[PDB]
Amino acid sequence: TEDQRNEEKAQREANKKIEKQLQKDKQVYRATHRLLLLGAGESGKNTIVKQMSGIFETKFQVDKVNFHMFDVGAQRDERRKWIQCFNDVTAIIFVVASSSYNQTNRLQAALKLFDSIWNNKWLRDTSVILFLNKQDLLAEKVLAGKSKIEDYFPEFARYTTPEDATPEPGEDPRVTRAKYFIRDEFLRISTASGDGRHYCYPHFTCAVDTENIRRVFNDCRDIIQRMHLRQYELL
Amino acid sequence: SELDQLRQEAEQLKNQIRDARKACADATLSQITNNIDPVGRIQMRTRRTLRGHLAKIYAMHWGTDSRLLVSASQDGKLIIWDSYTTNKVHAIPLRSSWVMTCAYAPSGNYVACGGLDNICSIYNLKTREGNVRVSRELAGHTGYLSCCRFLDDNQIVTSSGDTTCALWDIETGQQTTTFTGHTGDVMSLSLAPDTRLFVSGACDASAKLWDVREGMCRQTFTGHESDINAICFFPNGNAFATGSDDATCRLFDLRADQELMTYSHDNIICGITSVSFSKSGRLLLAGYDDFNCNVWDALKADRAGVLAGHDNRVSCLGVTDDGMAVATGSWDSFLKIWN
Amino acid sequence: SIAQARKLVEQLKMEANIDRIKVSKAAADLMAYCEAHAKEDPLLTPVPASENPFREK
Amino acid sequence: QVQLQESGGGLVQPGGSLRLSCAASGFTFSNYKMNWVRQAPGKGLEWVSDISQSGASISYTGSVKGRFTISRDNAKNTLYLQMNSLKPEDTAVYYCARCPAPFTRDCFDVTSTTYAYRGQGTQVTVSS
Amino acid sequence: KNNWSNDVRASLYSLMVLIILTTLVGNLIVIVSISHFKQLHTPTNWLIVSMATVDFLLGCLVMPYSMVRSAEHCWYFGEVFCKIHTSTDIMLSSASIWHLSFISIDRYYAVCDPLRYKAKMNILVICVMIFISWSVPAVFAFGMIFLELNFKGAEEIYYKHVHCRGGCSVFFSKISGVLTFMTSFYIPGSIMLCVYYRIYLIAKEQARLISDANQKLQERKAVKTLGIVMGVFLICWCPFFICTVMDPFLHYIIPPTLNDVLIWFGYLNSTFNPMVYAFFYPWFRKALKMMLFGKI
Ligand SMILES: CN[C@@H](C)Cc1ccccc1
Repeated sequence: TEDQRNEEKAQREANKKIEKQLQKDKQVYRATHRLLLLGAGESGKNTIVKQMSGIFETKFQVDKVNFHMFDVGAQRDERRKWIQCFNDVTAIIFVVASSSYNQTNRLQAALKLFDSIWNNKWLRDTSVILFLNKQDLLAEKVLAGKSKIEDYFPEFARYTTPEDATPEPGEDPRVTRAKYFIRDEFLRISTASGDGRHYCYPHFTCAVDTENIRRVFNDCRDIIQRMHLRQYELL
Repeated sequence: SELDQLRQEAEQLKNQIRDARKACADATLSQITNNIDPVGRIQMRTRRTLRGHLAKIYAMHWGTDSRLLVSASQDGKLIIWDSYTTNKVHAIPLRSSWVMTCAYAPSGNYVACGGLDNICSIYNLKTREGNVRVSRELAGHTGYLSCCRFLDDNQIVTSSGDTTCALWDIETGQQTTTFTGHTGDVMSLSLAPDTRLFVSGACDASAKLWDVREGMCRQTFTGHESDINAICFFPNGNAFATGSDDATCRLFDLRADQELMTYSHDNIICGITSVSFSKSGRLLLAGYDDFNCNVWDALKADRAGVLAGHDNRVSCLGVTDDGMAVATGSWDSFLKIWN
Repeated sequence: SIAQARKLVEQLKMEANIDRIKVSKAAADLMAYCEAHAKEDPLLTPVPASENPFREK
Repeated sequence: QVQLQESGGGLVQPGGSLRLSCAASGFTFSNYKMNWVRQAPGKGLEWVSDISQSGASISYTGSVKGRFTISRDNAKNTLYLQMNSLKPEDTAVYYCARCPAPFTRDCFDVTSTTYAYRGQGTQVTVSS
Repeated sequence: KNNWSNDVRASLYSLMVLIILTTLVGNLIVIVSISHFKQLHTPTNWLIVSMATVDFLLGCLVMPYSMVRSAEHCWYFGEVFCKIHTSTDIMLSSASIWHLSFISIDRYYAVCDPLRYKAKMNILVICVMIFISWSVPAVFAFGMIFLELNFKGAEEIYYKHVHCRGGCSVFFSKISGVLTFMTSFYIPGSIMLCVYYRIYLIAKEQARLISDANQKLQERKAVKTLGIVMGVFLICWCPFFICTVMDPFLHYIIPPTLNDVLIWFGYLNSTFNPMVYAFFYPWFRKALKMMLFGKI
C-alpha cells in the first residue's frame, strides 16, 4: 500500500499543478470578447480586416480591452452546421455591399441569410452588428441610369426619407432614400422577433478608417450593458 | 444526347434495388421480439462530475482501460481525466480553439483533435523528456474536421465537411486513400470491431459502408429525412444505428441492407446529437437537444430510462469497453459519469 | 456532367448485385447475440456495489 | 429516400401563363417549409418564393410579387406556382427546394450550388 | 413590569415570535439554496449569503433578548450580558448595512463598466469586502461599548436613564450619537442612493431608446425594482436613526414605547432583506423550486 500512497500523492500533486495553470488561464479567458466576422466574397470582409486556412483570426485592443475576431475562410457555402459554433460570441458582424441592387440580386440573398441567422434557435441570444458598404458605389449607380431599385423592390417608389434621418451635407435625396430603404429592409426582419434578448446595430460605412473599430467597441459595450440591465430586472 | 438517359438508368436501378429489398423483407424485428419480456425501468445516477472546462464541450473519447478519458472544449483545452478520484492527468492547450472532435489511441500513447482549422493534430502523451507536445499535423482537407478515429499508432481515419473521408499514414502525413461518394457534409464515423470497415453519415440523409483497403463504397443506406448526426456499430459488427435532425433513431443491418427498427416518440421533436450502444447491445443510448438523454430498448423500441442532469444541450456520449459506466458531455461545460 | 452521371450509374450497378439474408434471420441473429451476452452487461443488471469502482468516493 | 420531382413548364408566348407543380415523397410534407428557386442561363441560383408549414406566411422577390402565386396541398404533397404573367427575363430552370429541418423558422442552404433536398428542375422559356 | 393587559402582551409576544421565525427561516432557505447548487457560486452570491449570515445572527443571538426586554421593561438577564448584547446588536446592524452598500457598488460596476466587470469584480475583492464588513463593525462596537466611550462626558443622565428602563438602554451622547449616525447609517445609505439614481437614469434612457427604435417604423421596470429596494431600506431604518440623532439635542424626550417601535422597525429590515435580494429574481425561485422537487 506504500506504492499506492506514493502514486496517489504524485497524482494529487500533478492535479494541483494543473489546476493552478487552469486558474491562471481562466482570468485571461474571461477578459476577452470574441467576434464572428461574416459576409460575402465581394461584399467587403476585407477592408474591415485591413483596419485591425480553415479559419482566420485577428487580434486588436482598444482602451485595454482585448477582442478576438474570427474570419471564416476555406469553408463551403453550406453554413448550417459550422454556424452553431458561434452561439456564445458577443456579437456577429454582418457585412453587406449595399450598392449591388441590380444571381446578381445580392441584396435579397443577403436579406434571406440575415433572416436565417436571426431566426436560428442557437443564435437567438446573439446580437448582430450590420455594416453596409459601397455607399459611394450605390450613389454613383443611383445618379446614373445604369439600373433601378424598383425592378427588384417595387416599394421604393412609395418610400420617402424619414424626417429623423441625418443625411450628410451635399448628399442627394435619392441616394439617402435608397440607403434608408435598405436599412429599414433589414430592420423589419430584426424588429419582428427580438423580444429584447438581442438587437441589431446598423451602420453606414463608406471609407472610414479606424472608426469601424470604435463603432464595434461602442456596440459591444451597449450589448453587454443591456444584458446586465435585463438580468437585473431593470430592462 | 446521353443526358436524360443516365437519369432513366439510375431510376430503373433504384427501382430494382427497392424491389429486391422489399422482396427480402420477410418480417419485422418487432414481431420476432414481441415475445421477449420487457427490460423494465433503467434507473441510473450520476457518480462523478468533472469540472474545469470553460466553454462548451463538443467531444469526448474513453480509453481502452475504461479509467482514463479525454475531452475537448471551445476554450482551447484538451483535458485527460482519471475517472477514479477525478484527477487531471494532462491538459493540452490547442493552437486553434474551434475544435470539434477528439480521439484517444487504443495503445494509449497518442490523442488527436481537430475542427474549423481543416487540420488533424496528433499529440504524444509519452514524451521521453518534457511535456506533451504536438507530433504530426495532417493537412489536405478543404473543410472542417468532423470526426477522427485511430486504427493503430500509425493510421487514422478522418471525416470532413468537404463531403469526403480520408485515411492517413502518420509517419509521412499523406493520405493513403480518399473515400468519395457523399453529397453532404460527413458528420460522424464509426469503426467496425474488425477494423476492416467503417460507416459514415452525412448531411444528405444517407449512410455508407466503406472498405479501408479497397477504398470503395459497398452499400448505401437511406431512410432518414434530414441530416444524420451520429452513427455507431452494434457490438457484433453486423448492424449500426444513426440519429438525425428528424428526431428519430434507426437501426440498419449490413447483410439485409435495409432498416430494421425506428426509435421515436411523438413528444420528442428535437434533434439527436449523439448515440451509443451498451456492451451487450441491449440498450441504445441517445443524446437530444432537449437537454436529456434517453435509454432505448434496442429490441423492442420502447424507452426505458432518462439521464436528465444537464442544463444545456447534450453534445457527446460514451460507454466504456468494460461497460460499467457512461459519460455525457454538454454545452454547460460539465462531464457526468452515470452508472 | 456526363462523368459524374456515369460514376453514379456504375456505383448503382455495383450496389445492385449483392447477397441478402432476409430480415427474419437477421432479427434472430440480433436476438441471439443479445441473449448470449446478457450476464456481461453491468448497465442492464445493476452490479453489486462491492465491485463498483464508482460507488466509493 | 427524399424525392422532389418538378412538372409543368415549357415554351410560352410573352404575357402567357403556366402552372408549375412539384410532387414530394419520402418525408412528412406538412412539417417542412418549402421554396421555389430558379437559375437563369449565365447566372446562379436565386430564391423566388416560399411558404410556411400551413401557408399563412408567404414571401416573394420584388420581381414576381403580384404576378406569381405559391400554394401548397398538404393532403396530396404538392407545391404549386401559378405564373400569371410572363416576361422575356423569366427564362430559367425552376427547382422546388425543401427546408433542411422540420419545425424551424429558418432556411439556410436552399440556394447553394449543391444541396441535397432540391429537385431536378423544369426548363421554362419565353421567346416570342 | 408595565401597565399592560395580558391579552395585548400575549398578542405582542406572538407578533415578535412570528417576526423571529420569519427572519430565521428566510435566511436559512437563502443560505441552503445558494450553497447547494454549485452553479450559483458567482462572487455576488457570496455577498448575498454573507448578508444572510449577518441577518441570521441577528435573528438568533440578539432578537429574543430584545423581545424579553421590550416586553417586560425589566431585563432579568444581568449586567455583563447587558454589555455584550448591546455591542453585538450594533455590530450586526452595521455589518448588514455595509453589506447593502457593497451590493450596490457591485451593481454599479456591473452596469456602468460592463466590458471590464468580470475582471474588476472577482473573488478577491468580494472576500476583502466581506472581511471588512465583518471586522470593522466588530472593533467599533466592542471598543465603543466596553470602553464606555458612548456615555463619557455625561454620566448622571446615563445612570438615570438606565434606571428608568430596567436593565438595558442603548445610550449615546451628542458627539457619540453624531458619530454613530455618520458611521452606521448616513454614509452607506448615501452611497446606495447615489448609485441607484444613476442606475435608474441609465435604465430609463436605454428603455426610451429601445422603444423609439422599435416604434419608428412598426411597462417601466426600473421604477418598481429600485423603488422597492430603496423604500424598504428607508422606511425600515430612517425613523430610528433620525430620532436617535436628535434625542441628545432634545434632552431625551422620547417615550420608551416609541423606542420599542423604532427598534422593531429597524429589526424588520433583516426580515425583508432575503425577499428583496433573493426571492425577487426569477432564477433563485427556479433553483429553489427544483431543489424542493428534488427532495420529494
Ligand atoms: C436597532 N439597533 C440599535 C438598537 C442599535 C444600533 C445603533 C446604531 C447603529 C446600529 C445599531
